[PDB]
Amino acid sequence: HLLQFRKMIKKMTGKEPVVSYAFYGCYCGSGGRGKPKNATDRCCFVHDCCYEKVTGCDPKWDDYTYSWKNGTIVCGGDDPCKKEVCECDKAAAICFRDNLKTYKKRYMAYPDILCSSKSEKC
Amino acid sequence: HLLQFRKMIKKMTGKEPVVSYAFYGCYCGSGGRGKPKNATDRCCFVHDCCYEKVTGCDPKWDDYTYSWKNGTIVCGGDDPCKKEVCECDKAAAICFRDNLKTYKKRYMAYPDILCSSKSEKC
Ligand SMILES: CCCCCCCCO[C@@H]1O[C@H](CO)[C@@H](O)[C@H](O)[C@H]1O
Repeated sequence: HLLQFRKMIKKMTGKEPVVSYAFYGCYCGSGGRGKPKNATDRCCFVHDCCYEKVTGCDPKWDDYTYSWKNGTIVCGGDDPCKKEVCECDKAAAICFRDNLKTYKKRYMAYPDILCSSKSEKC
Repeated sequence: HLLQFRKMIKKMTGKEPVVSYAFYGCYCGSGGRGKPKNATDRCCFVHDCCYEKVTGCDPKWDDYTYSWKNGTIVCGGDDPCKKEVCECDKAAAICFRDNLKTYKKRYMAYPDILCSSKSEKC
């Protein structure tokens, strides 16, 4: 579920996801279009390519099970599809954390019309 | 250019594009995610797949040359890349016109979070 993804981001990043990430760049949030704006926008590009692989379940609205065991997200459960989407979310939050230093405030709330017409390939 | 696409739509459809089409369904406008909402949302889906083929120029911001010769859009010019994008625009406007009867007002201003997680393939 996206609300779980939201907690993973808030925890690792310290920022309120709905404000700082929901509308960043060209690939964060919605779907995505063009070429990733920056390091953080690429984290979203990948997260998008990830959700594209999940077949058996709904990565957006399906609740998965994970644990913050040891300051790290621990994806669990007996369902591999859900565990799959959980690993997608876990990787993105980590990605956001590692690139926090190159986060530009000018890209949050970024206009899509300004995004490339040639989208990058997963 | 998108401003030319805008005139083609207004003419064929009678509707102000910025209001009735710029935010329709899941694919209309810059972007697109999930599965096309309806017949009109699919016109946008295709228009998007069209712009994906244009390689040598900017379908969004490049001005092309066309003419309303005989109540029909007539794409011209010596540039094939530009003529290509013009044909994309011309096809969509026509598409909007042919499906005007199934246009649902509930889809204009449609929220993206509500769009499918599994995008359709061009
Ligand atoms: C599909 C019909 C598009 C006709 C041209 C409309 C021009 C406005 O374009 C719109 O601008 C918005 C805000 O800048 C963006 O969020 C939309 O994605 C974009 O389509």
